[PDB]
Amino acid sequence: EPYIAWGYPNLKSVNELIYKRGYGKINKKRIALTDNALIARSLGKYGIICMEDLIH
Amino acid sequence: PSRLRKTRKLRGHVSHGHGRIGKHRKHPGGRGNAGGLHHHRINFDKYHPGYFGKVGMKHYHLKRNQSFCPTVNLDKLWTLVSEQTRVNAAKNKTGAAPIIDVVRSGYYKVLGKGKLPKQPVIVKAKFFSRRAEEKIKSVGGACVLVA
Amino acid sequence: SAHLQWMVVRNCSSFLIKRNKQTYSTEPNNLKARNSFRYNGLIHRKTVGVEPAADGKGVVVVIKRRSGQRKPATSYVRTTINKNARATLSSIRHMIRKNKYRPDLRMAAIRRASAILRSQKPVMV
Amino acid sequence: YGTWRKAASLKSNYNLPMHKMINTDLSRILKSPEIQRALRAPRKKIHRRVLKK
Amino acid sequence: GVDIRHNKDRKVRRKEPKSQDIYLRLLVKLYRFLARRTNSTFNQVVLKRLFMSRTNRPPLSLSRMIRKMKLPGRENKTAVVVGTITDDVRVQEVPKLKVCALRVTSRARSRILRAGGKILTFDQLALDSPKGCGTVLLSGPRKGREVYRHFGKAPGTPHSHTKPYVRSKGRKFERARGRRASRGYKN
Amino acid sequence: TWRRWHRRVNTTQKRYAICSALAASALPALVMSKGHRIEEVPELPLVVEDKV
Amino acid sequence: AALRPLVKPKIVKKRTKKFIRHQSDRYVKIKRNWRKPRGIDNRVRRRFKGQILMPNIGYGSNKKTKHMLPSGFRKFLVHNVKELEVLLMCNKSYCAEIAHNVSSKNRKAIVERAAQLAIRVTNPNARL
RNA sequence: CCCCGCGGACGCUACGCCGCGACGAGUAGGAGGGCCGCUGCGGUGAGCCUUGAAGCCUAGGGCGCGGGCCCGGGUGGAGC
RNA sequence: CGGCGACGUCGGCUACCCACCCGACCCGUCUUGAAACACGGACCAAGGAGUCUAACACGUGCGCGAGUCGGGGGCUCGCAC
RNA sequence: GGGGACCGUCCCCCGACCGGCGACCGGCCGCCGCCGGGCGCAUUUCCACCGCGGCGGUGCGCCGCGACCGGCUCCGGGACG
RNA sequence: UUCAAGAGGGCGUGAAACCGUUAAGAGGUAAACGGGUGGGGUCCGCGCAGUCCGCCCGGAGGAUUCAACCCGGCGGCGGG
Ligand SMILES: [Mg+2]
Ligand SMILES: [Mg+2]
Ligand SMILES: [Mg+2]
Ligand SMILES: [Mg+2]
Ligand SMILES: [Mg+2]
Ligand SMILES: [Mg+2]
Ligand SMILES: [Mg+2]
Ligand SMILES: [Mg+2]
Ligand SMILES: [Mg+2]
Ligand SMILES: [Mg+2]
Ligand SMILES: [Mg+2]
Ligand SMILES: [Mg+2]
Ligand SMILES: [Mg+2]
Ligand SMILES: [Mg+2]
Ligand SMILES: [Mg+2]
Ligand SMILES: [Mg+2]
Ligand SMILES: [Mg+2]
Ligand SMILES: [Mg+2]
Ligand SMILES: [Mg+2]
Ligand SMILES: [Mg+2]
Ligand SMILES: [Mg+2]
Ligand SMILES: [Mg+2]
Repeated sequence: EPYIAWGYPNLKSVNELIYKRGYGKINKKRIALTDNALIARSLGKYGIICMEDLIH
Repeated sequence: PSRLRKTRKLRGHVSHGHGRIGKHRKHPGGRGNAGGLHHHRINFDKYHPGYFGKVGMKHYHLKRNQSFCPTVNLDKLWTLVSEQTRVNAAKNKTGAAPIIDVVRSGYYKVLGKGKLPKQPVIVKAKFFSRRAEEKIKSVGGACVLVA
Repeated sequence: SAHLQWMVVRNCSSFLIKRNKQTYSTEPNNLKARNSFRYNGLIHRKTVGVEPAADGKGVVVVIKRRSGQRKPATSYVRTTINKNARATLSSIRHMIRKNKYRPDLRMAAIRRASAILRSQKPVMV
Repeated sequence: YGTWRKAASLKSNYNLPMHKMINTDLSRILKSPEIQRALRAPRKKIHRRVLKK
Repeated sequence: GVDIRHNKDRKVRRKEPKSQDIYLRLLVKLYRFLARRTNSTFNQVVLKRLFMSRTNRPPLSLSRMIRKMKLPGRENKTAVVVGTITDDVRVQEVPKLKVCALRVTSRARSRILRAGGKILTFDQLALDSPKGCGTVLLSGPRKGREVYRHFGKAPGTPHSHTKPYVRSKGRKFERARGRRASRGYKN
Repeated sequence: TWRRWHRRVNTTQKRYAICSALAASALPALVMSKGHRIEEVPELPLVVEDKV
Repeated sequence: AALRPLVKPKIVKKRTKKFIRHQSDRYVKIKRNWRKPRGIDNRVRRRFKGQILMPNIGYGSNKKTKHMLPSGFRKFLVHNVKELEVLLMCNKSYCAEIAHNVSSKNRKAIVERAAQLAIRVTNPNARL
């Protein structure tokens, strides 16, 4: 607690965090989420295939 | 080659890899195996158990030639003769068995490690072990002693 | 073999010049004069070389014959092309492309021939 | 120095050393149809860094 | 600043043979291409063993190779060893073996060929099976070395059976105090 | 003076080096890379009659 | 006039001054050639502010313009006409220059041949 | 069955080249690389040099993160 | 797309001198702690300190491999090497 | 002790069948390319010159300006729920 | 005189410390130093009307003159 500030994000915070600063850990690399194919290739087996699915 | 050594890489480093605090002094700890019972006791006990003390009977004027008795195992017995000796005996119709004189090959005692191929052989040696004789007789061979 | 001979001379050769963070190779049939497996003019069963003509006009295209690899006296066939620049490049292009003779050196030989012919026309004051 | 078929007749135990690679023609080996049949297709497209807009 | 440690960043492994043998380097070039351009994990194991040091490539005796190739379902398979095949004079009969080795001893080679067997180098193995199909990849005894008798717990500790370093072996060399209960202690 | 000036090499390795040196002296690329001006030499394992 | 390079990118030098040795100003016995300080209390080694800077890898030049002269070429030291020929196919990126020990009679022939081959010489009028 | 065009950049010293991601304090100490430097030997450069070697001097031009190096001018006079 | 260009100006500067603003205590060493009222150091040149032998241990490279090794001796025009 | 026979390897041969002419080579052919000489002697081909010519690449001797596009960032208006 | 005495009997070369003189600059916080600029100076740049070269178009000129064929030489590839 002395080291963190936390709270309850709303929908708009989740959108802007994923859209502006969203990077994926793809093959241990920090890859910018520029295309939906990056999400669908690693998380498509869970039904998550787009930035909207990830945000949801 | 002196160009491949640490002394070339230690030029410019004041302590030459031996530290500033403890330095490189002449003989801290003694010379040779000094203090093997006092301040190097842990090293001597840890890596050289049995180092101190006497065990057994001393024998003056040991002549190693008297106890010279090289040994050969059964698994290498057939290497002392040529392969032709072996294959001729195997395809031999009669019961003739080749003679292997291990003394000629430079061994005195025949030990019994391993197994023999199933064909009789006459083995000449100074000494045999109990199991070596047992296995030679198992394949139909004979043990004959020489002096 | 070319690969085996390359592992012997890739760093130990009398034609090897290592200087100024650069590496050059000066054997006769090396287009681009670089120390490389592809451009080495000694280790291959078929090599292409382009040299200036002895009289100072035209180029000499030397190619390695297939049969006598161990016989260096007869291993190289040299021809002299002393026509205009465009037809000279066409002859070298047809030598390499049409014959399927070492087609990875086609532009290297064409560029070298252009450099040789340009060096033979008179200098500019 | 002998052949690989027969040992040297003037050195009494010497025989020519063996090859650990019989065919050193690397380009011929790689281009052989049996090698080429087992290969996956080359990945010759360069994927440069994408500027995150 | 980032709260990380950098003492394990650099993985310590052979990325290439330390040897300058140009024939080994050529078939490293061959199997570096095979490992990259195929999906066979056999090529990856063979390539990493080509990098390996000699103590990591122990010799494989003829008896051990025969025994491992005599296991059920391994008939008509190529025994591949990245190292030397060594003759064993403790075996009397050599079956028909197809083997690929980095080196084969002169006497082991003569025995294999008389049996009707076949010997391949690693470039011939690449042509015969680029993906390493139908092979039995074998290794010599890695810990069959004298150094491993001295490795382990120290000899002067209880329940340790590790060989000590002694210049000579005899009743006067490291057998009294710490070796028997009659002289101090045993452990 | 007792600096161990001399080295002993195995006879099998010394024989090996002779075989490698002889084999390399039969390849024109390797001999020219030594710089031996063998360009008009008729054949590189160059053998002459015994009259020499 | 002068032979142009193939491309002339802007060359960026992270540092232009030299890294002088610590305290080489105060003494003649200490040359300006850089020596890494290793004293226990040495404030240059400890990197105190306002001190003499220490070379590190971060000052490395861009690999595209490294060893590149202001003209855009890269020099190659030649000693005779034969070594000049190796730059025939590197005209637009490498410039020859004649070694200091080459005589005036022979460096005339190097300059004449280089003009024929369109090879740039950094010191063409050097002994005349 | 490409052919009114007969043609089509570079590359791959594989010990090379290319791409992507993260990271970068350091005494004692360890390791690697050094196309950093000195002297001598085996090879090699159909190397350099009295039309000027070594060495030295230099408000001269530069290269390299750096160790250092190259080049111009002067002096020098025989080797590098 | 504009201006400007030879006996005055154009570009350059790592390098020479000078000025200004900010920063800046003298290195080496022992030390928990050195700028120390702790010691050595007036200055410059040249010289100057982990070496060789033997013996172990482990790692690595090479050859051969249940073997391996001629190192002592001998034979080979006794000898430029 | 000699001389034999046998076995194992070898070194040459007398011949055929099998896989290949290969990175061990020649002769014939077939295709292709280059070179030399003829012929072709002009709407072809080539050579050099001029245009303040165009289309490409590179780049402006020096000093500067503008425009739009994109990345990052700090701000400001206006409107909606 | 000598090639040279800027080789003159402890005389090849002739560094640094240190000193004299000349030239330029500066000077009340001892000097010296790092970063950033500015001014001056010495030099450098064949600086001073500013690259180059591929194709095409037009203009005016020259020519061992081009393609296709024939002869010869030489290669490359293939052939039960
Ligand atoms: Mg340190
Ligand atoms: Mg010191
Ligand atoms: Mg202490
Ligand atoms: Mg006590
Ligand atoms: Mg760290
Ligand atoms: Mg610099
Ligand atoms: Mg100084
Ligand atoms: Mg401290
Ligand atoms: Mg960091
Ligand atoms: Mg660090
Ligand atoms: Mg002290
Ligand atoms: Mg104290
Ligand atoms: Mg201090
Ligand atoms: Mg005090
Ligand atoms: Mg005092
Ligand atoms: Mg004291
Ligand atoms: Mg004092
Ligand atoms: Mg003193
Ligand atoms: Mg000194
Ligand atoms: Mg003089
Ligand atoms: Mg004098
Ligand atoms: Mg003065």
